[PDB]
Parts: sequence; C-alpha cells; structure tokens
Amino acid sequence: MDVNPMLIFLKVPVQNAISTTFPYTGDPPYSHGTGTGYTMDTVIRTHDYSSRGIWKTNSETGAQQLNPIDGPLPEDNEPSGYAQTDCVLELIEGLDRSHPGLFETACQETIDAIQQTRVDKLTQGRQTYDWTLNRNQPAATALANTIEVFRKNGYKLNESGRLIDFLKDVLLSFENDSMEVTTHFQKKKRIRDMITQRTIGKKRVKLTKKNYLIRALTLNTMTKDAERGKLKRRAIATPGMQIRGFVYFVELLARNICERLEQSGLPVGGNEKKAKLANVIKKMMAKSTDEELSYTITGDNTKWNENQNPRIFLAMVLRITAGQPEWFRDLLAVAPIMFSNKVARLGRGYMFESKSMHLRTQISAENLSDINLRYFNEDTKKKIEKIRHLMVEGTASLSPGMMMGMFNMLSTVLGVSVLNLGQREILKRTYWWDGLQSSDDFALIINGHFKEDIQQGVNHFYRTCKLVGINMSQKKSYINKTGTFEFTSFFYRYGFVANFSMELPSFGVAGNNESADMSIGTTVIKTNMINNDLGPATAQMAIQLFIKDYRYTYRCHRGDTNLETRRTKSIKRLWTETISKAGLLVADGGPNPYNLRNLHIPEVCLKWSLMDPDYRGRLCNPNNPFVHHMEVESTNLAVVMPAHGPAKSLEYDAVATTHSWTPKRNRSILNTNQRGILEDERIYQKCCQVFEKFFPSSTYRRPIGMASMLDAMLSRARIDARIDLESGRISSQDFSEITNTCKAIEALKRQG
Amino acid sequence: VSSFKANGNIEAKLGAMSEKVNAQIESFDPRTIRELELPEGKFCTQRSKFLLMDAMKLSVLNPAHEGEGIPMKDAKACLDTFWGWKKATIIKKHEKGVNTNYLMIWEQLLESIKEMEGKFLNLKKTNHLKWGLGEGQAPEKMDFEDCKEVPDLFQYKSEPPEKRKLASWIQSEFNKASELTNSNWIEFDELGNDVAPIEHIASRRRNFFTAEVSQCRASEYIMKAVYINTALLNSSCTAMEEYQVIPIITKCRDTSGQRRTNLYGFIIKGRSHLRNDTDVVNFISLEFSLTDPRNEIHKWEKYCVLEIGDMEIRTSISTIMKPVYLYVRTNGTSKIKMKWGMEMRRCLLQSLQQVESMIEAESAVKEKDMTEPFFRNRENDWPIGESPQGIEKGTIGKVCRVLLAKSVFNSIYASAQLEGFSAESRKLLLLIQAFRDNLDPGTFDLKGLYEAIEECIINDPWVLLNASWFNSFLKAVQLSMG
Amino acid sequence: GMERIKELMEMVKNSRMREILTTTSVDHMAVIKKYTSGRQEKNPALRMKWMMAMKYPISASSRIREMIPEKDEDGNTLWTNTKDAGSNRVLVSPNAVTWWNRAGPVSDVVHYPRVYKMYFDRLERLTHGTFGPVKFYNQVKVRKRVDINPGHKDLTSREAQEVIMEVVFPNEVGARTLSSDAQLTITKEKKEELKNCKISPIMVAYMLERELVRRTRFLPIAGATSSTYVEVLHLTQGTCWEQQYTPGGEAENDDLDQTLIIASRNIVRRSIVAIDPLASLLSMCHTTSISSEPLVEILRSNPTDEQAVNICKAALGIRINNSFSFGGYNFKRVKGSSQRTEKAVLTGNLQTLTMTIFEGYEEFNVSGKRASAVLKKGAQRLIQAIIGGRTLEDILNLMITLMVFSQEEKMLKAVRGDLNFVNRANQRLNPMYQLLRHFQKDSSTLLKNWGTEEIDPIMGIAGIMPDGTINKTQTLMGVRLSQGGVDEYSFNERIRVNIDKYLRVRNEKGELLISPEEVSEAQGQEKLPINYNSSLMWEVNGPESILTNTYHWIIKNWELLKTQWMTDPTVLYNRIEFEPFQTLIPKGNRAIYSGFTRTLFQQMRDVEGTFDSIQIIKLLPFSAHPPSLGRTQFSSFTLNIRGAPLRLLIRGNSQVFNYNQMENVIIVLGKSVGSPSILTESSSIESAVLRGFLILGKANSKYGPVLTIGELDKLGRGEKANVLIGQGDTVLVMKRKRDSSILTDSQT
RNA sequence: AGUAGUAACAAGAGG
RNA sequence: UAUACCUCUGCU
Repeated sequence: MDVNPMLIFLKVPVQNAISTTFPYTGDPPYSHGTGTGYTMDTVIRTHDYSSRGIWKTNSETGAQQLNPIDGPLPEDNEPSGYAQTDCVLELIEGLDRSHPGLFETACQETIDAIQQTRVDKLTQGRQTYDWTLNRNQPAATALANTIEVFRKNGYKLNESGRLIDFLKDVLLSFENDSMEVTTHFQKKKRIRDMITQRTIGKKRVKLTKKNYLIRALTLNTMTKDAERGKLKRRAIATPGMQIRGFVYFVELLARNICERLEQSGLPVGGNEKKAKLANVIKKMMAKSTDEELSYTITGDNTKWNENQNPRIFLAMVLRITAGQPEWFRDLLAVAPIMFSNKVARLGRGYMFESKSMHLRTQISAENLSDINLRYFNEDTKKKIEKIRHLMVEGTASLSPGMMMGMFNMLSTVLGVSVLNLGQREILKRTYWWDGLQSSDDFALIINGHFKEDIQQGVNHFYRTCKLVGINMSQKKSYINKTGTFEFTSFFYRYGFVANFSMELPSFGVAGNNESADMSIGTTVIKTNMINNDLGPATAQMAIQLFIKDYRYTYRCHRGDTNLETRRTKSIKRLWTETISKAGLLVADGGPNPYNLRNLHIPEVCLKWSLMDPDYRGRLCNPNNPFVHHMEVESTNLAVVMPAHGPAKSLEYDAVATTHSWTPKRNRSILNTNQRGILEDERIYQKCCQVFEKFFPSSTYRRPIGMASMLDAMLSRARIDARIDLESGRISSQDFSEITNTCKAIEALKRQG
Repeated sequence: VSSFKANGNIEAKLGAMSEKVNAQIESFDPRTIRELELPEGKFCTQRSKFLLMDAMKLSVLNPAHEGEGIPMKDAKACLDTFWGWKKATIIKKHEKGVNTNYLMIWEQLLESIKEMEGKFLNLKKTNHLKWGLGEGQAPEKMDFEDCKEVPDLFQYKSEPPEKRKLASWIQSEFNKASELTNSNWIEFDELGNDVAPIEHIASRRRNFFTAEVSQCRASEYIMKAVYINTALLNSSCTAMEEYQVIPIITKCRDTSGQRRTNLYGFIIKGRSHLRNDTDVVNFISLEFSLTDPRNEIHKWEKYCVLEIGDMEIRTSISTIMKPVYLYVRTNGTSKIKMKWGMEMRRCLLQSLQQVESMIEAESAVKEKDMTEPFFRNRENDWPIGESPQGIEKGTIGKVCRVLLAKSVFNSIYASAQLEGFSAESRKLLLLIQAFRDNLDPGTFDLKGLYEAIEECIINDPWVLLNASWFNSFLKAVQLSMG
Repeated sequence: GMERIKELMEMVKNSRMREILTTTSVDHMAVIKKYTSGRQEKNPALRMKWMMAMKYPISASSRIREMIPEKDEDGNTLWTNTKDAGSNRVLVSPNAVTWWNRAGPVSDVVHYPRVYKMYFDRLERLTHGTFGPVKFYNQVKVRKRVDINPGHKDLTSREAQEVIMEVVFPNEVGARTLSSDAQLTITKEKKEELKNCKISPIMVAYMLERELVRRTRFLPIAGATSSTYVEVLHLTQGTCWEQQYTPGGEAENDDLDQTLIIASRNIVRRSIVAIDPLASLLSMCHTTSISSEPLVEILRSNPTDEQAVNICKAALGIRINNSFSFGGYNFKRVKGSSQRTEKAVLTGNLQTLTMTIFEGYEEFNVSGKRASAVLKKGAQRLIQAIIGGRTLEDILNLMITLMVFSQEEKMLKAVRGDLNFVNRANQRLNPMYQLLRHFQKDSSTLLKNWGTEEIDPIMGIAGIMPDGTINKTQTLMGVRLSQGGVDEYSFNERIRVNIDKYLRVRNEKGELLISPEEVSEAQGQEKLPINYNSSLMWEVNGPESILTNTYHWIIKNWELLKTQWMTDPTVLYNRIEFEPFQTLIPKGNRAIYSGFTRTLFQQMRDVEGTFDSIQIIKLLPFSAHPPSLGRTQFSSFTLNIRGAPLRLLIRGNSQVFNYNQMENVIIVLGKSVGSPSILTESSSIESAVLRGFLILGKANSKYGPVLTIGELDKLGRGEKANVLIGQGDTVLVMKRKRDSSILTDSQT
C-alpha cells in the first residue's frame, strides 16, 4: 500500500478539511537579492498594458508619460489600461443615486478632519521614502527630516502644527529653484595612542527644480519577503513624504464612503467581514424570487494595481467631492495628480561575479543608463534597453497605473460601483447581480432564469469592468451555483468554515519580551478556540507546546530540570531560595499554571496569590531599570505578522514586571555614514525626557502648543515654584534660587 | 466632472466595444479534464538536511556519566556501544566533489572526538575541512570602477531550476514516515490542574492523541530537526568563527516506560557570520546508516558514502552480520530555515486540530463524546492509501499519523514550488468539490490554471509526490463517479 | 523641585540642544519624540530566537550600574559599559533580570491589585465561578457585536480621558471641567483607591483607559451575550459542546431585567401554540431558571414593566404595571387597542423599510425623567399630546419622542442626512430607535415639516411652536403644553390583575389590558443564560436552534416516525415536539401551510412509486397545525428568523434545508442535523410538490411553451404542460384526476 | 564544492 | 603588494 493523504477528500469535503491543503508549518519563500529585476518588469508590464495610449512629455519633470485613459477600446481578453472617463463618471453618478447623500456626509466628515488633524498624525505608520537621505526611513524621521529642510528653507507655515498648514508648504516647496539640503559626509583623521580614525560631519548641497520635484514624486521599491501562496517573488513599493500627507485624507474620504456601503468588504475586520458577507447572501435570497438561478463567482482581479489609472482617481475624487468647496476638492485632488506624474526608483541595483578573477561587485541603479549590455543576460538586457526610454534623473516614470496598495479604499469604491450597477431596477434585463469587493479580490453573485441569462450577465459585468480598468483573472477565478465560495482566504460552504492552518504561524514565541510573549501566546490559543475552532485537546496541546517553545527560546527552563544554559545557574539560585515554587513565573523557571480556563488571566495576576512577598516585591518594583515606558498610546502593544496580511500591531494584557524589557537595537548603523543620526536621537530623546519632568501629561495626551519647549518649561517652573512656596513646603531662599536660575537661563537663551 | 450627466454612456460604449472581450464559462467536469503534466529528466535527489528512514540509531539505555545535559558526552556514551570500526573506504562517489576530503573530515572528526576533553569541540581549520565548509569561496567585494573591463564578468546565474522526474523513494519515505515505533518521541511540558469538566474530557481526548502521535516516526524526525536546528542556531550566533561539532540526538521513552538516548551522527558547522535571514551557514552532515547507496544511486546524488565499520544484527529467524555506512554530505542552512526548524513541533496541531474537528463534527450530530468510540471502536472508514487491489481505508489513528506526516514533510521539504502548487491546486480541488456538491461549476480559462499549477512543479521531490497524489485522487474520483 | 531646573541649566549650557529646545515647538516635540535611527522589527519571533543566544541582548537604564553588581555570585557578567544604539541605556545579560528578582531591592505592592483591577476581576470571576455538566449538541453560533470589558464604567473615550487626566495629572488639565456627575464621583472614587500608590503614572493611565471605557468586538456567540460570559467564550462553548458555567459575583440588574423579558417572551410565544396556554406558561414558569435562580422568585421581586413579563406575572398572581418603556419614557395604555400590522414604507432619506405599524385608536399616559404627557394616537396619526414637565428641554425631548412614537408619514418623510437602518455589517436594526436617536439630535427638519394648528384660548393649555416658542394662539399639530404639568403616581401604582386560559390579561374591573397578540416576536439574544427545564421547550432556544433541533429530532427518531407516517398520520401531525417550530412560521400562514402539506403527504401515500423520505422530513413540521382547505400553490414556505424572512423551497435543496448527496447528510443553516436508505429510492415522478399535480421528469417541447406556477389553474384533469418549477428548472407536469384529504383530531 | 532558484550567499567594513 | 594580528558589525 502507498499512502496518499489527498484521498481523504474522497470522503471529507475539501472546505471541511481545507487546513490540510495549506503547508504553512514550514518556512516561507524569501527574496534574496535586489528587486531591481522585478521592478523593471512591473514598470514594463504597466506601459505594455497601456501601450496603445497617447504619449506625452511633462513640462516640469521632463519624463515620458503614457496616457491610456479615454484611449482605444480593447478587443481582446488580455489586461488593459484603456479605461473610459464617461463610464466611470456614470458609475460614480450611479452610486450617488443608489446611496443618496452618501458623498455629502462623507465629505463633511473629511472637512472636519482636515481642519482638526495635527502634523503629529503623520508620524504614525509604515516606513516611507525619506527624500532627504534618499532611502527608506521610519515615518517619524522622514517627517522630521522633511520639516528640517522645509524650516531651514522659507517654508515654515507648519509651525502652526495643523496638517493642512504642512500640506500648504508641500505645494510651495516646488517653487524653490535651488532647495538647500544638509547631508552627512565622512572624514579621515589621525589621533594618537598612533591611530588613523574617522569622523562624520555636515555638507550643504543644493538641488535644482528637476532634482527636487523628481525626488518628491519618487516612490521607492523593495521585494515582498515571506509571501505565501506564490512561486515567484514580487516588487512592493514605498511612498515619499510629500505625497503621504494628501493620501491620508483621500483614503479617509474613501473610508467614510466604504463604511456605509453594503457591497464594501473594507475596512471591516475578521468576524465583521464574515458577518457582512453572510448577510449579503441572505439579502440576495431575500431580493430574488423562487424561480431564479443564483450563481456565485469566486472572483480575483489580475494586475489590479497596474491597470487602474490615477487620472481615473482624479475623476472619482472630483466627482465624489462635486458640490463641496473648491479648496477641499483641490486638496484631495493633489494625491491623484502626484501619482499621475510619479517616478519610480529601481532598488539597489545588480551584483556581478567574475569566475576567472574570483571577485564580485555591486553596481548602482543610476548606472543602468551608463553601462555596457555585455554584463547582463538576454532577458535582463532586453529590459535595460526598454527602461532607458523612461529613465529621468536615474528613475523610471510610471505615469499610468498605480504602483502598489496605496488607494485600496478608494480603489474598492470603483469596484463597488460596478456591483451597484447590477441592480434589477437599474439594469431592467433578464439578469441582475450583487456581491462584495475588497481591493484585488471580489465575490459576485448573478441571478437569472436560465444559464443563458447568467452568461449574459457575467459578460455584462466583465465587459463593464474592462471599460473602467478592472480586469478579472480568467485563470484564477471560477463560477458555480450559490452555496460554496472563497473570499480573501475565508472558505464558505453553506456557512463560513474554519481554516486553522492560516493562523499556525502565530502559535509560537512572539519575540517581544518574556512578559508580553506569555500574554500573547496564551491569547492566541484563546482567540483561535472561539473563531478558528481550535478543539479543547489540541488547545491543551498548544499550551504544552507553546510553554516548551517559550522555555527553550528564552532559556528559562524550569529550575529543577538539569539542562546546561547560561541562565539556569542564576535560575537555580532563585528556585532553591524561593519558598512557594508555584509563585515563580515561567520566565524565572517556575511551573506552567495555564489550562483552557486560565488562558484569559495574565500570569502575574494568576500567580499573585501563590507568589512570595519577597519575590513579588522585586519582580514588580516600579524603580527597576529594565522597563522603558515612553507614551501611553504605545503601552502594551506588540507587533506581529500573520500568514496572510501586511503588518499588525497586537494588544496584550500583562503586569509591568522586570520581564517587560526591550532587546538591543541594530548596531550596524555605527559603521555607515549615518552615524550622527544615533547622536541626534540621544539629544532628541533626552530633550523630551527633561520636558516630561515639567509636563508629565505629555506621556498620556499629546502636548498641544505653538510656543517653544524651553518657554513652556520656564513658564511652568516659575509658577510651580511659586505654588510650592506659598501653600507648599519650599523655603523663600529655595524659591529665589529657582527664579534666579530661570532668569539666568532666560539671559543665556537671549545671548544666543 | 461637475457638469457631467450620464446618457447611457456605458450602455452605448459597451455595444461599440468588440465581441472578443468576453468571459465564456467552460462547464467543468472531473471526467473531461486531464491529469497534471509531471516534468521529465533526471531522477530527483534527497535534499533533506538529515536522513529520514535510512538513519541508524547508536542508542544507550538510561543516564550515565556527567553528560545527559551536556551534548557531546551523550555522543561519547553512544559511540562506546559500537565497537566495529574499519579504516574508512569510499563506496559511493559525490560526482562533482573532491572525495578524498570527505574521508579526511570523518577521520579528523573521529580523531578529535577521541582526543577532546570537556563539553564543547571546535575542530582545527584544516584545508580538507575548509573545502567542505567553503573557506574563502566568497569572491572579494570591490567597486565597479576598480574592475570595469574584465572578460567573464557577468551577473549571477539568474535562471530557473533544472527539471527532475518523480521517483519511488519519496513515496516510500512517506510510507515509512507514517508508521509507528516502540519509542515515544514527543514529550509534553506540564499543564494546569484539570478543574473544569471540559478540561477532563480534553485531557482524556488528548491522551488518545498523545499515544498516536508520540509513537509515530514523523515525531522522530520532528525531535531530530528541533534538536539539530535549535543547537545549530545557538552555535551559529555564539561561535561565529569556530568549526563546532554538533551531535544528532533524540531522547525518548520506550513502550516499556524506560529512558533512551539515540545518536544518528554528527554535524560540523562552518563560519556563521549571518547578515540577513537568508544568508547561509555551510555545514557537513555525517550520518550513520545501514542502507546500501548503490541500490538506489539517484536518491543520494549529492552524498558521499564511506563504509566505516561492521556489526551484528539478529533477524526474526536468522542472525546476520552487516556493514555500516557513513553518509557524508556538504550542506547549507539559513537563519529563517533553522528558525522554522526549531518551531516544527507545531506540525502536530495542523494534524490534531483537523482530526479533532472530524471527531467534533460527529460528536455534535451524535450528541455524545465520540472521542472514545472513534479510537477504541476500530473501523476502517477513511481513504488514506492506494494499494494494488484498490483504495485502502484506515482508522482515525492512521489518519492522525498520515496527516501528521504531510504536515512534517511540508515543513522539511519547504519550498516556493510547494507554496505555489498548493495554492493553485486548491482551486481545482474546490472545483471538483463544487461539481461533487452538484453546483454546476465552470471556469473562464481552465488550461491557463493548469499552466500556473504545472509551472510550480519543477525539481522538489515533495511537490512531485503531491502532484502525483493529485492525479491519483483525480482518477480515484473519476472511477467512483462515472 | 530644584534638581530639574539645575538639570535644565546644564541642558541650556550646551549649544547643540539649546538650539533644539528653542527651535522645536510643543507641537513639533511630538515628532522629535518619535525620531529614531532604528526601524521596526520585521520578524521578531526569529530575532528573539537569535538575540537570546547572544551574551548581552537586553538593554537597560544607565543607573543599572549603580543598582546591581557587575559580576554575580555564580560568576556571570550582569552588565557592561557598552551603550545601546543611540541611547544612554547599556547592554545587559538575562542573568541581570534573574538576579534582580532574587537579590534586588524589595518594593511595596499593596496598592498594585487596585491599579490592575480589570485583570484581577477576571481571576475573581473564575475563582468564585461555579461549574455544571457538559452537554453535547450542534452549537449554533451567531455573529453578533458584544462587550469585551466586564466591569466597565459606561463612558466614552473623551469622557474617560478627562476623568483619567483629573486623577493622574490634575494640575495639567485644559479647560475641560468634569461635566457628568458620574465622572465627578468616579474621579473621587479612583483618587482614594490609588492614594500614595508608587507606580509609573503612564501604566495607571493605560490601565484606567482600558478599565473605564466600553470595548466591543464582533464574535460568534451562542446564547449568553453578557460581558461576564463573553470573557470566557473559549471555556463556555465549542463547536459541538456546551460547558455549563456561571461566574462569581452578582450579575448586572439591567441584564437580569433584559434576559427576563426574553425568557418571558419566549415562554409566552411557546404557550400560544400549545393547548391550554395558561397551564403551559405556568409549567414553564416554575421550571425556568435564569443563571441558577428560578424565574418565579425573580418575577416576584423584579419591577420590570413589560407586556410578556406582565403576562407571566398575571399567571403567578403578582402585582402588575400595565406598561412598556420606549426611549427612556414609560407608556401606560389607558384606553383602546391596536392590531400590529406589517406594512413597508419609504422614508424621506429614500430607503424602503419593512415596518411593524400599530393600526388602531389608543390613549396612552406617558411619564419619566423630568417630563410627562397624555398621548392620543391612531394608525400613523397623532391626535393629541398634552405634555408637561420641569424644563422646556425635557418637555420638547418628550414631544420629539412622541412625534416619533406616532409613526406619521410627516416624520418619516423628513429624515435628512445619513441614516441607514442596517449595521456596518449589514445586520437588521430597530428602525423606531434609529429614527428617535436621529430626531433627538436633529429636530429642525421634523418640526418645520410637521405644520401648525390654531389653539382655543384656554388658561392652562399653551402651545409649542416649530421654533421651540411657547405661543398662546398657535402650536404644533396636536401638541399642547400643560402649564401646571400633568398629575401622576397613579401611573406607577402596581395593580392586582387576572388572566384567562388563553393568556388574555383582564383587570379586576373585568376589561382586557394585555393580549398575546400585542407581544412582539423580536427573537433577540440574551445577556444572561436562560435555562428552561421543560419538555415543551428545547435544550437551548433561539430561532436557529429551533430549526436544527426540530429537524435533528425527526432524523434521530426517523424509524419510529416513518412507520407512524404510513399508518395513523394524524397523531404524527399533532405531536407536541413540532409546536416550538410553529413559532418560526408567521401566524397567518400556519393554517394554510399545514393544509398544503397534508394534501402533498396524502398525494405521496396515494400514488405508488413516489416516496421521498427527504421531502417528508423537510415538510413534516409545517404539517403540525389545524389545516385550511383553501387551494393555493406555494413554491416556498417563509420563516421569520431574527426578523429575517428566510424562504424554504418545497422542491429541491434550499438555504434553510439542504441535503448534500456527497456527504449524505442534511445541512440546516450551515449545520449538519443527520443522515437518514435512499439506494432503491428516487424516481422521475414527484408527488409532494404541487397541490393536485404530479411532476413527470424533464420538460418536453411538444406539450406547448413553458408556464408559471400561477398559470396551473387553467388545465384539464389528465392534461399535461411544461412548468418552470423552481431554481430555473423547467419540468413536465400532469394534473392528476383524483384528490386527497384527511380529517384531524383537534378543536379550536 | 554547497546552499539556493529569476539573485544571491559562500562574512561585510576599517587601521 | 603578501602574511600576520587588532577594531567595528549580525534586520540598517
């Protein structure tokens, strides 16, 4: 006999045993080298799908910009960028009729948000492209470095603090002919001991209009690591800091639309999405009659990003906002305009190897224009020749198509309007439809009397999709009678079934800290028992495996067990010294208290009863040096990446023990020319540290003020010292000292 | 945009569009569709980091000496149970490699193990070992301007993998991975006191799994991989320069209830200055085995085997002496791969959740804890294998181990090909299920999907086996249906 | 506080940071606070596995060098002088943390359990909570939004932020005074709770923010939806099992009041279908137990003014207030009555909406808060409303609430802005409350659409105008202001009331107050768990559970029932196990749905060859009712589940009742109920589908064009025709010449 | 050699 | 240039 597990599917339905199809217990595929090879392919495909469009050259950028919108209608099933504005404007109009006043109320909420929102808000989020240093940096630093140059130049309207005032500067910053920017530079020296030692300094450099404007409209590129369900690697992208600010409000407008739409799959979370789907199926059976055939197509759109054109989004924004004030329309219209004239930086570059010489070498992305084609292979050198046509300031202009998941929400609105068009009363045909859309994936449900009518409908959908740059993947998609379907990895079989294997990667050591990981790993089991149908015994096992994983990972083996590790020597000393053994946390080589019932209680609070008063005093000492509290909104927040998802921050419940510690930072930036940015951080963090002594509240609620940090502290110090004098317990000589010191500091301020 | 008013623009511009733009539904039928095109060429090779079915256990009963906790003193105790070492002799050539080095590495290892004292063992940097671990094989990094005009300067080989053919060894490996053994390999850490009635039922149900899983041979591989990779990661970080020796250990308990420490071989680590997750640490796998490599020469294409010794074995009837083979192999693993190797224990959950869901599916409708009447009341009513007669059925205990083995083999033979195949084959699996549910299924482009499925099937033995399993399923449906 | 000003002096002395302190504003400080050279960890699970192998992975404050020794007693290095990337922190060994916990400074932690009270409550609920037995059955989960935060003090994020700020940072609050009296109390309660408690304020703020504010999520729940039961969803329920449990501490009064109403409503609705309703209700009332406490003793003590509750109170002879609440105010019907008709209507927001409209003349007495009134109402018509109170605010608030209560076309067609009658997850909402909460925030559109009326000049009866003016000549249509208020307390007086066999509630005078028709069939989920210990009710109620348990019981005892179907079928129809199903069927259709079924069952008995056990099991519970003889065709039966009208098709598989031939199992609402025996069964002839007709395989073009089910009346007996039966299937049908009939064994 | 698979690792950087 | 050491870095 030869074993064959996929024979199970003879007896058990595929959906009921769908866990066995996912091989997510093994490692995922990583991209090793540079994404430049994939980026160029993306850039080529985007122009190739829009090839019949009208070319032009930009007045400011000087880049070749392909303009497919309102081009020739396609006459084949291949992916097309050739959309039609009059169709989109009919779809968006059709949405407005079907949902009356939806745009008004959604716009009015955005209107408030624009006037309300601070610059502070833009520090939140994923890495952005810092044009100051020509690389990806964390969102907070990109903003600070952008404001640094803006304020060093004449653009200081952002000093008010409100986001709209910062966005005012962004458009004015294009008016500078020569934008002065400070950049780091290395410098060798000789210091005795005799050592030849290096140091890093400053360098002022001016960028012309071309140099700045092209850097502002640059989207950086990387490869998508750990992407499951795929063979070949992908090319993900990252936005600049100028364009970032405007996209927020355009996505915020879209969110307020999508929240109120019946057929929108975003922005809703796991179970809410499952409910929102399950309800539209019942809505469909409510809407339809008894003598109608209902067919559910399990959709998926091909090259979703590359087809849809930012000029269509400009039409969508302008039509959705039609009626609102012209400042508000123009403000939201910025991001489509910036996307429509955008450029794309092509990664790090390429690496060459020499077999005879036995040496390797890295070549730059800018050097792809100035290089012989003998080094590259037939497939690559063909692409290098193509990309040279679009090359401007060492970057390729991607005027048509969207780069990556940036406009998701507003992109969904386009897809929803097509589902809206399928209303019985709007069509007045033998067929009609409804469904759900969530960016790239969608689920359609067509109803008619005979399969003639369903075929008639599916075509009417598919062709209408093509007319506005939506391209159904005929490979991946499939149709059947309403009853079973798939949607963003949720499997429906007369009701949504459990897919446990999707979550498996979460069942382990989260890698934040001892106290957190315990709270996470136990809640991961808890939540999977409710939603993903993790059965009692397997949940009991999950605890036993998670504890063993946790012990081996953190080297916190139970005090009695004879294993040779660095910690166990010091853990034995505690284990022997402690009276109550059950009082000790697993992190300090104690026993596992957990079981099904206990999972929702934190370890510290659970073992508090059995704890040693000496132990719990030291463990929960507020004066310990291991914990590092910074801000309330960031407290008790880990970061976890699931199997299918971009990036998630997860909350965890645990007591502030010594085990809540931060691990070491990456120190590779010491070697490189960015060594000063470490020193800047020391000054910035310690400047806030001292401010927080004067204003404790800044750790909880953000400190709102247009005045200076020093001026805020000095004004506090004077009044605090006077309140502590009059009523409080401070002497007249001690008061004088303070005020005199403040007076001296006020002079030392004015002297410089 | 503000002044626009619609005048059936979609309805007019739809008619003006060509008729070639259409989504025609090709009615799906399992009997009409073809089978998956398996790739042709040379036979596939054993790519796993350690030996699965073929490995030999140099075992010791119970604790002895100051070892147990210390890793090498376990391996010293295990080596002393075998006394039948010849002078090393090469009997299967690693065709591309300089095979004299492999013999010298084993001799230097066996010399160094004898000469060492203490806990850890760093081997001396000798030019035969340096070849095996790849010392100085990195080309030196330079500026482009420093070496512009070089004749043979090209980019790195950015080409697809070499296509391979399905072999019988990968199927047999799975058969053997599915089997039971007399050793309980998995040992679970402690749990809280069972207070809630559900926690007693959960424990009672967990005890039936504990037996069926812990005794399976897949667990032996899990515990092996866990030990190898956990030890290898910890060495890779601490001893970056040193060529450390790491033994291959799995501590277990017999069905009698007695302790045992088994030794499979040794792993000599290379230099581990790991920049990114994907960066590799080259190591030399040296593993004990009784199987002859010349009988299945294709399987061991990258291995160099040495006939190092001889021993006595008692057959069921007879008592026959046999020679032992040391499978030596230069290999490489990365932080990401050994990290997921450490976390292989979660392979149990993928199986046991799926098993438990099938029990709880019947428990609800039967209105009773079906836990015991599934395991205890033995009935062959789940199709898990295909024999020369037909499709053989097995029990919930067999299903557990079969589904465990898949979960393990997915972890061991982890690749982009599997990842891509699994996703695309699922769509066809769902179509078959939608047909068998009687939901008149259809596809817009069937043969385009087939191309996306077949694009993934290249050289990985596991992917090739799953691809064949899919055909075996596909025919098994077709025969039963029509 | 001299240290800090001497620290700032030294800060200002340095030119590099005095630049930053002067240049960067208090707005811009929030940007430079988050400025770091390091970026977020991509694969932390790996990076910790990696780093925990290193010698000095953890970072800690520079003052660790003061607090703990450099080398520990066993000879491990605890800390080093090498600083972390861009910090004053220094790299340390995990032996430092282990050292601290055994040898470090001991600290007082008596106040600690008060800060983390939210966590400690969970231990208290589990410790003092009691366990029961485990039941095994199809656990019918429902995707509803529920509370995750048991022991919350009902506050919004803004409301709680003020309260937290006033506790932890009282000196640095802005302009915001604590508006609510609830806030003022909590601020003082929480100040004395955490007095002289040494712990990081940052931690206290977070803990109070999490502790105070309501936090909700979508989850799959079966039965109990209270935050104390949501807490332990993983422990209470599974896929196939129900672990009985009640947590420690007393439950919330609002929840006990809520669940009582649902229990009472379920008991009343169950009793209406049975013979001798009063006895059924009495039987259920004595058996029923809410959260380990009998319903009878709860009904005695509870002050809950609700129709179905007052029916239960009347059977048990308890004091009764003939009233029901709405938008805070309580309504007591003085004169008249109304039928609860169901008619869909369009709003002014252009949205079709199926509403339950109350048709009939009624006089209500209304009270609550600082207001009170006498309402006189008809079918979508406010005749009169004499309102009085303490403030004009509370008078107008009630006026709005009554103008909503009227259900006039005037108010419906003045709905402006956004106002969907469905949840963010497309769930059916209560329209009356949605209208009310809309109009209580935005009145202006209603008031101007309402119109005005001339008032008679009577000294006392003033007028209220559409701009909130107290006018003496003009007023809003039917609205009158009572200058001396309205007399009350007689409203609240709990009456001694009688009840008949069929649950009509008669007052001591001898007049009807509450009828079973008035009880709303709002199939809502319960906060606390109801336990009916009755043979009449199922193990667990809820409309979805009824379908599964009814069809499961048929399959469970199918061999007993199949023989009872062939011989002596009237006893099978009048079995007491099919009664709870009848509550799912609309009250009007019950009679005609059973009659349509019985004839199809007798057609199956008459015609030889046609015998479909699946079609019997599907339609069997619809038969359990006194039938009507009216000949009308049905392509499907409608069922009301949680308001949603789900249609079960007669022929073939449906959403409600599915039979998957691959599995060989009946799937009711996405849940397997059982397997039936069908090897020899199945033919081209179908009997039990159309009344007085037989389907004979697929359609044939040489019997004319296809027809609809409505067109079947124009056909001779013996004649054939093609019919579009259902799910796009065209089939050949024959009108049988004979007829079928059965006499029942029941009365009225 | 080897890992690996559309591009890399086989240490990188510095006196 | 070559061989030695010595210093920094292990997501930058």
